[PDB]
Amino acid sequence: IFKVGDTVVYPHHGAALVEAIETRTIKGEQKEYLVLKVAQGDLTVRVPAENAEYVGVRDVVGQEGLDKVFQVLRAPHTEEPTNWSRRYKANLEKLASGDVNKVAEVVRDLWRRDQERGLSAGEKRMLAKARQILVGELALAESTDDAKAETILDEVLAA
Amino acid sequence: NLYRELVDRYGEYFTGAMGAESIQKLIENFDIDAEAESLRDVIRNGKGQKKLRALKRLKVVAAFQQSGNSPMGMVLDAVPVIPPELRPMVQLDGGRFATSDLNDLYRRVINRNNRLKRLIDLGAPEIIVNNEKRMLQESVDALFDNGRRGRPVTGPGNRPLKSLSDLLKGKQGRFRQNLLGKRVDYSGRSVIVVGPQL
Amino acid sequence: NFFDELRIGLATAEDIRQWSYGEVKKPETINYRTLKPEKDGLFCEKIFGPTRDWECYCGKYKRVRFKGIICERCGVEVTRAKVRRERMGHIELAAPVTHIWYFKGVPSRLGYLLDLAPKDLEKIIYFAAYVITSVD
Amino acid sequence: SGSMSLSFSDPRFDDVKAPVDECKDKDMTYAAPLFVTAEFINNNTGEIKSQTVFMGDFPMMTEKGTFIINGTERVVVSQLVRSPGVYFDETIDKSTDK
Amino acid sequence: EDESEALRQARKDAELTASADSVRAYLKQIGKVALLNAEEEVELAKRIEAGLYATQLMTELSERGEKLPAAQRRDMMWICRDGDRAKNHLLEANLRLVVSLAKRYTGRGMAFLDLIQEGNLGLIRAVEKFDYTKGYKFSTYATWWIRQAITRAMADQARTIRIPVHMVEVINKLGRIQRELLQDLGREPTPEELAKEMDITPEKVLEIQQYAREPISLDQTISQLGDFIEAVDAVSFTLLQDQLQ
Amino acid sequence: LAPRQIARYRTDNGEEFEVPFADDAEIPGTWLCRNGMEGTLIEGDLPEPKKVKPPRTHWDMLLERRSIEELEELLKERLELIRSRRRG
Amino acid sequence: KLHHLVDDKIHARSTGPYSMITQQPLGGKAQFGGQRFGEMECWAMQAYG
Amino acid sequence: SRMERVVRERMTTQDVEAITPQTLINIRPVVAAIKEFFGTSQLSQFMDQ
DNA sequence: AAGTCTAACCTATAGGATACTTACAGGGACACGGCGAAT
RNA sequence: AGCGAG
DNA sequence: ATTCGCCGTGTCCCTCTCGCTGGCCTATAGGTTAGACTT
Ligand SMILES: [Zn+2]
Repeated sequence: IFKVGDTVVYPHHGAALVEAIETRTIKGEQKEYLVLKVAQGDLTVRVPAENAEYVGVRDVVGQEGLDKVFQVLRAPHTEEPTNWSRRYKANLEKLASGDVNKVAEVVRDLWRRDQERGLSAGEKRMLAKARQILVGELALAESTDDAKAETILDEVLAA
Repeated sequence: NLYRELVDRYGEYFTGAMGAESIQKLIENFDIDAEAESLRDVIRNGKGQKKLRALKRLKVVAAFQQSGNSPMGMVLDAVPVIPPELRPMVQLDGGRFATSDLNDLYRRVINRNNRLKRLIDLGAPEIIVNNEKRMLQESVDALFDNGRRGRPVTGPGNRPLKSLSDLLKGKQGRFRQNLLGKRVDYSGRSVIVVGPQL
Repeated sequence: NFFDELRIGLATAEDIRQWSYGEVKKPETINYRTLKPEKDGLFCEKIFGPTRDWECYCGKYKRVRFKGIICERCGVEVTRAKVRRERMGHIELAAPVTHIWYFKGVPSRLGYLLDLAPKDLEKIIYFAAYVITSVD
Repeated sequence: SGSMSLSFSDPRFDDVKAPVDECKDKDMTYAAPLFVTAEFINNNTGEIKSQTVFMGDFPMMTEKGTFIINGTERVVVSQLVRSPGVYFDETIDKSTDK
Repeated sequence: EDESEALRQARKDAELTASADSVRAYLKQIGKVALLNAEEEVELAKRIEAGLYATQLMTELSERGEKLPAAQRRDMMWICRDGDRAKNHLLEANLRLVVSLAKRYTGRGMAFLDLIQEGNLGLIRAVEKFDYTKGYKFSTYATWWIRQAITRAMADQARTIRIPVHMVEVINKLGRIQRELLQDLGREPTPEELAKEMDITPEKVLEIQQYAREPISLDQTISQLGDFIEAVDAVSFTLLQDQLQ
Repeated sequence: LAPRQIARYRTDNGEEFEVPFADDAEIPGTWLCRNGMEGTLIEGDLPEPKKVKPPRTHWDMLLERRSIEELEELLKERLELIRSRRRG
Repeated sequence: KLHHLVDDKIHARSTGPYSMITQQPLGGKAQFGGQRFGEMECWAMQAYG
Repeated sequence: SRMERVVRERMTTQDVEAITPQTLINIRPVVAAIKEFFGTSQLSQFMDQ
């Protein structure tokens, strides 16, 4: 699944690091829990290797995904009605899904609508959080000075 | 359910009611003189614990009968509001307003009253209006006398809020604290020592 | 001082509205910022009286010469600040309510007068059973 | 449901934030941050979530046995209570002297 | 043991008790009533709208209208009564749900039963404006309206000091942000953090905090506080008027 | 004191009512008395109160979200159902 | 030397702060306050005539 | 115990796999108790010295 | 300086649609109610 | 909550 | 089964005075209100 020190994408948390796979003989079987660490508060997760793919253990997308999401965020004309509830729930679901393209589409939409008027309080926090995770995975895929990563993200997003 | 059967079959020619309004209607359609005469007759021909109960109830009713005070004043349609300065609202410390407890009780009565008025106006099933009337009843009870019925309405800290009655009972009430003994000006105190040359 | 008698007695609703100088409607005590009692609230000046001597809500009246006059826009009678200590309010109940003392105090004077019993009275008044006002 | 569980372990205490005299002067409450290992476990699939959670500023007994709250000095007085248990008490009833 | 009879006679005898707890009492007032079926609720709403249209048609034709037939009049009056009883039954079915969602704001501000009745009012408004043309669950639409009503009533009746609804909104917003900021950082957030968070000058947070303050009952103990709450000038003014004399 | 008089009204339940003002003022058309509801003069002016239409009513709520034709259809359906119930 | 020194005990009042619910004088050395002429004292005065 | 009550209430509202021990834990009960115990209690007596 | 004349701000009302159905001492005294003989 | 006089 | 006479049990108001110290989210119409020029 992964060796020691690999980089892993575990949504909705995003980037994480694996250190080992301790096989906890609990339940009479050595549960190959891949010990994993995150960056938010150094939380530790023990994911069974038997169902690692089920819980969402995966890798950062290659540059093909990067160019695909570049095209996705370049695309205008994403419409929306007057209300707020529809987009709020939609972006909640698509951010909880641990996807790269849809998070980019929703963050682009929210960026442009904020730049137009300025919406609310908590949606600014969600915009920030989405931008942070996108920058983190971009730096992870490119290893490109995450401050530089967010600067270039802003540059391409502004277009 | 039996009440519903009785009314929906023979609602006419007999009147039923619930709550304080029912009691007020009952008092209205009642002659004090008839009850007093009946009590006089029973004591004239009664005996035993029946006699004692007759004597007690005769006292209660004859209190109204002998005097000009009718009992209709027992059921309240309007409730009075003690003036504001007996019900303080003053800022203190860091300008933090610090009212008394009567404001909460009066506010609860007002809240129940406004909600009840609206509800009747809109038109709701008898269940909810009965519930609101019950709320108003227990709130007026707490206002007039907290702890006397139901549960002691407790403000923050689970402390029973002072009601208008509470300002009478016990030491802290008005009578024993600020009428039969009051602090006085032109006064002082100090420790004492023997003054034998005096 | 000319005192001779304290004839306490039951106060009918008519007397309650007779005392009242107004009628508090809403449960509003004091404004959030200007720290002024509301209108038709539990402290409203028009009901009880001016919180400041020789003033009114809108404040167009401040001199003492026109004492005993109630303003137009805000309708506050120009009197002493201490008159609030005496003037009394009242509230109109949508539905009648029973005085707690006579109902619950042992022996229940209401029950004895109406020949009813304490638990029975508790049931009828607090909306737990029905009672027949009359029948022909 | 029981499909998930939460647990705690390893209560650890950090060094005192400010020295006793300092807290007594500047109104600070002489205390130590309290940290505990919180573990959230999913039973339906099997997961662990280990964290070092901050559980407040636990006041700390000074060397002289007095707490310092808001600069002021306070003492927690030992209380006396009736031990939980079983109590057999005998009483003589005057109705029949038994 | 179901039809053990005795076992149900005990239940019936237990149903006829005094009971003084109002929250328990209302728990049993809705106790007698049951739940509802979505499609049944659709038909209920249909009957409600039909009876409503019937009564308004009566009111419109009441002026310079027509002498309606006895059968037609009877049937339309019956439809109107059926609609009223239908909405009563619908509300009776929904009391359980509104109680179940109103139990989540207890322990604060006002009485739980008070929350219940304000939620009941919100429920009446929800049925007042319920649209079943798409045919979705009534409860999901309702929750928004009941929560709206109870939040309104909480805001209007929370404190002895009346504050506008906008201020209730900014205050509970301030409290929520304060709580989560403490949860994340663990240090008391400075007022400037909130000032920049909402994009305001360094005063709004102070005013909002001062408004958020709860009054302290003069009744207290340690003895109530009311006792300990506070002739040169009066004598002086009389003397000065005389001095002018 | 200042030249002062008393303005006259009457509340709806008969009781003739009265509140003081100064002579130099407009004796207003309307006043909320001590009894607790609005009243007007028996003197002239008659400012034609002209009450506003109610805030809201259940019918208009159904109006902005429904029309006449489908409600007519529901009414007819109920009518024929009840007709079958009574006579068949 | 016990901590009951007179300088913390002595007190007089001639006109000081008054409460607001009732206009009686306050009570306590921290304020001016008076001295509670309670009920037993009133019985003594009645007894003297 | 109040902590446990509030977190057990929380687990129903929060969706699984979208929660972290930070989210589960709201200190407000515990500290309040401590703050409410040391100040305003019958045993956390003001030091008399 | 109040009397206009000008230009904002603030708030009671209202409105949005997955799903979710039963909270949280002691003492004396009197009045409301068990146990037994009589008609 | 603690304390002084009886 | 009701009457009357006994017991029996449950629920409630009272037990000194006086000091001192400290401690959700908008959308909109109408009400309301800030500032400024003036003869
Ligand atoms: Zn005025």
